[PDB]
Amino acid sequence: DVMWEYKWENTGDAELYGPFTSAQMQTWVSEGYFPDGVYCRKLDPPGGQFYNSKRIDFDLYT
Repeated sequence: DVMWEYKWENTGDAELYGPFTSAQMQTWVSEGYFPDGVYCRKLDPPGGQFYNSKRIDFDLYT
């Protein structure tokens, strides 16, 4: 149950969302909701060093 998140912008104030299953992330990303990519990140464990959805691997978690 790898949970993730996505931030439209790359600021320290930008609103953060995407607290859905890694699967739900692939949908939005694959669907086209993020044509320019988003600041994808994992909820737990929380850390840092964001990564563009277009630079993350959605075939090594679920």
